[PDB]
Amino acid sequence: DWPVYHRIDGPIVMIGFGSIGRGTLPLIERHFAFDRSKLVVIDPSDEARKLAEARGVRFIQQAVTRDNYRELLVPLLTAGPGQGFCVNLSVDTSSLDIMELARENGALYIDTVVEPWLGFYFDPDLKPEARSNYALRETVLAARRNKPGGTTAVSCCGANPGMVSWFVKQALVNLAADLGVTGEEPTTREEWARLAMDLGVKGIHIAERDTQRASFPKPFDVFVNTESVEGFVSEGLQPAELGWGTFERWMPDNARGHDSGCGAGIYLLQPGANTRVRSWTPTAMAQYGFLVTHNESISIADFLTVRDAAGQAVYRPTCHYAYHPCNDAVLSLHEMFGSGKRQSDWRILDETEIVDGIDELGVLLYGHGKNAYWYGSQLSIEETRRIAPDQNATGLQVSSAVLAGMVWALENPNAGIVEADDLDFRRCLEVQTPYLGPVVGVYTDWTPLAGRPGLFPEDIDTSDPWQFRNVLVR
Amino acid sequence: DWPVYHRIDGPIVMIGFGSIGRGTLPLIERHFAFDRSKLVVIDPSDEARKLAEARGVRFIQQAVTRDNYRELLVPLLTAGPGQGFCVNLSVDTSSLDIMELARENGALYIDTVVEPWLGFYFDPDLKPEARSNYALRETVLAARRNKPGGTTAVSCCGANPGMVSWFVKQALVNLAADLGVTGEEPTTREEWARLAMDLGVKGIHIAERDTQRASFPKPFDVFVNTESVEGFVSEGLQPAELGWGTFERWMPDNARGHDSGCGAGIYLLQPGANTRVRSWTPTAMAQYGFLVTHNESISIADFLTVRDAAGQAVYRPTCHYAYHPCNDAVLSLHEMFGSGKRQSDWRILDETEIVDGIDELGVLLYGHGKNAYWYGSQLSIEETRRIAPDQNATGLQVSSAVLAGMVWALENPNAGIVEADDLDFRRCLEVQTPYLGPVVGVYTDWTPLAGRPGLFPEDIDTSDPWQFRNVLVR
Ligand SMILES: NC(=O)c1ccc[n+]([C@@H]2O[C@H](COP(=O)([O-])OP(=O)(O)OC[C@H]3O[C@@H](n4cnc5c(N)ncnc54)[C@H](O)[C@@H]3O)[C@@H](O)[C@H]2O)c1
Ligand SMILES: NC(=O)c1ccc[n+]([C@@H]2O[C@H](COP(=O)([O-])OP(=O)(O)OC[C@H]3O[C@@H](n4cnc5c(N)ncnc54)[C@H](O)[C@@H]3O)[C@@H](O)[C@H]2O)c1
Repeated sequence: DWPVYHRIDGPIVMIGFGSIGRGTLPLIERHFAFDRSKLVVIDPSDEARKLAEARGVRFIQQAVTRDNYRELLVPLLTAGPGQGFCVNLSVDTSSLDIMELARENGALYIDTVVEPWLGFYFDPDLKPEARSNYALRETVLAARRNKPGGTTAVSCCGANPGMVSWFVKQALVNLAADLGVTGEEPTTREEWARLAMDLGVKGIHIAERDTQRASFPKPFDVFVNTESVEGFVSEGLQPAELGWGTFERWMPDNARGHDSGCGAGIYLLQPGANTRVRSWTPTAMAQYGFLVTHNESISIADFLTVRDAAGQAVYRPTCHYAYHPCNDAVLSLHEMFGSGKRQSDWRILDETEIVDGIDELGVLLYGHGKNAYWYGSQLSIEETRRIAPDQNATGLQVSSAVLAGMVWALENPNAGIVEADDLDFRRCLEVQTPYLGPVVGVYTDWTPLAGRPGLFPEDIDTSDPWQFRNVLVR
Repeated sequence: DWPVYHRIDGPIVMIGFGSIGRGTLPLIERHFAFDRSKLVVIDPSDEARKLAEARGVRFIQQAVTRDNYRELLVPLLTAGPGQGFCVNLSVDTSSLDIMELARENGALYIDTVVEPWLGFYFDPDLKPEARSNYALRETVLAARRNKPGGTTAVSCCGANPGMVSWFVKQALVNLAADLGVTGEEPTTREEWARLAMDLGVKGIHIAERDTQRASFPKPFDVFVNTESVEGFVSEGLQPAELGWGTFERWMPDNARGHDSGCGAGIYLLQPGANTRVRSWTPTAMAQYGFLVTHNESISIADFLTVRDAAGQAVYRPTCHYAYHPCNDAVLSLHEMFGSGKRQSDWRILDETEIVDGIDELGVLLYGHGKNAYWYGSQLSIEETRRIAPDQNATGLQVSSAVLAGMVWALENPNAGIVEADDLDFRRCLEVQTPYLGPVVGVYTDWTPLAGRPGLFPEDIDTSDPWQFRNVLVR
């Protein structure tokens, strides 16, 4: 039977019941003990209501807004008897305002993204710098400094951001042994950054390849994806964004830094979902990825930053997304940007519609003695159906990572505001690994200069294959 | 009751039996009168032989090379009793050499491309400018100057290059009439160029959208297309090319002109199949197109050039391909360029495999008073199966254009070396129209500046939306 990790003796408030909420709720009932009536789901859509009613769970058909979130949520969070848990899996809501609301009411909190109130993503008056995830992330870092410690609030604990942070630590451990780097396993942020520096890790790709396919072809004028379309399109239209490593010798003309913050990121003045990079995964081998902005791009580079006594950074890795979505999403991207506007409709591929395919999601560490090393999951839809209901392979990697964040938080309920990089990676993977299918590490001799230059003059840097000048596609 | 247009009183030698050869052979048998034993096919492929054997057609399994084409084609084309016809529908053969050989022995000739001998396209010792279709077309133009007149030989008479030259003439006449400009239509090149100048036609997209899809999904590591894969990938890896209009005020930094020749073209130092442009078709609306180099991009711009007394160009339209192939081909291109290498296998979708779709292929005249006007064919696969065998919608548009060009050559056998721009377009479209499905003209108020600028800074020219500055994706 499945392990029941803890009893939750308080209200469980799930904000948003979309593709990820539908997959997470079954996992919460499976691995936690509690009275079913103590759970409550909040979502404005009629489709979510009918699903919630099919589960016999309390439902409030309401959109959480800046105007109503205090009056709406505080009664739900303080209903008792004990400590409540706010599980935020929504769009169009401010992760920071809800997070702060839960903390000051003594309720645990978890989400999978730093989401802003509706209007932010397309606000015409915001500068590209303020539209970046770097800026959104700095609002959570500022909150953590203004109110250190307290009730635990786990920020950005999905598959990516989230799971991949744990994969980076396990990958670093594996690389140390394989490169025969002597030493004791790191137990602090400073020790981890120092290990990556000592291993010669110049950068990291969040290298992903989704091969799931449906029984019907991509409909015309319909955006298709295996997870949130609204969320993917929104982040796809934000600036391309990456953690900027100290080994880089070149950035493009339309790249910009930040005047304040942790200083670990840059951004390009162009949408990320229409920005290609050269990357690599085990199933796909050499492929194009899209440089979509993610929280872990900034948080991983910042976490693995080494500073001198003066506070200046002397080592940090490059880190960014390299996303090859399912073929219907690639076509949807080609369609959307080719038209200049969102499609008239969208849909998320369901477990009942997907014929085959996997979601290969891992971290690719490069620049070290063995060139490149990819570590991550290869979960298949066949395995997904066999172990978890109401979700495809993309959704299970995410929902299982929310399960591990919830377990860690109940076991560490007074750790303050934390990101996935602050969680005990070994305990989190122990919870999640049953839902990840094969988890493997693989070396490769491939580099972004393979087969280059070709028959056209090209702006490459042959001294160092992994320079961003060689990765970025023009 | 199919019309039989002409008797062919000599040998019919068809070089190549791929997708286009298979679709063209039934049309030759259908529309021309000749003794069955006069037609012979030459193709080195084993798959081709078995097909031809099943049609009861003579087949010589041999590659036409530089070291054998004289001793092979001369006897075959001069077998008598009178004039033969060389139908060249192959890859890796020299169109020019075979064409000059046919003319030297009084045989008519037609092809759909200026193809070089094997080894030319990927030769590392060639500058990009030498690998341009502009350079190839100049060899044909020079051959015409060195031997004016003589036996007719039709260069590049397929769907595009070929049929789209006739669409431009019809579109120009339609635009005039829609403006209330009656009167005698042009009958010389000078008058045609003047008409385009007088109507304010700033440029022309060969605007195409293929919607044919297969009963199976895109297989991994396979390049899929509705026509020649080897032919498509070769031109896709050639530099991007376009006829360069006199109204253009900007070109990229990696754009180059030519020192010699007609002087109508530029090229970019990047592969066309990885270069995107903003265009439009009736069924697709606003879409991305690929800037694949094509012969008609130059010949149309050249044909519609107006010069002053000194010989300098005072008007010329911009002209280039804006190709949106089928979805599997879009995926194939993403896969080929993302990995940096041709796939291990390829296949051309057969009519038995295609489940639905059309080949929407026409010309988009822009810059005039009515903004933009699309004229062309919307042939569907369903109508294709009802009227012609052994081909899909893409192939039928090509084979029927070859049919049209053969009719014109047989009717005008002493015209010398000619391009599709030099043919009687009303007679050619009279022959081809039964195989083009809906042939319609559509006006649109769309421009490349639709919805721009976005949330990012952009280098655009708001005074003239159709400037290549705004069309080219950057
Ligand atoms: N880190 C990761 O790995 C990861 C992976 C997938 C999704 N996500 C994120 O998780 C979130 C949920 O993803 P999903 O696939 O379920 O998205 P989805 O679009 O399928 O679901 C969104 C749900 O939120 C609801 N909603 C919209 N506005 C709301 C409001 N104002 N208040 C309350 N609810 C509202 C909708 O009714 C819908 O049911 C997204 O924001 C996405 O960015 C993260
Ligand atoms: N203008 C147009 O509208 C248009 C459209 C499609 C294709 N084309 C052109 O038509 C040509 C044929 O197209 P397809 O779809 O039939 O291509 P295909 O790849 O389906 O067929 C090519 C054939 O040429 C044969 N071949 C290869 N080397 C040869 C040699 N040395 N001698 C004789 N035969 C040889 C192959 O065996 C093959 O059967 C291509 O060159 C392509 O560029 C033009």
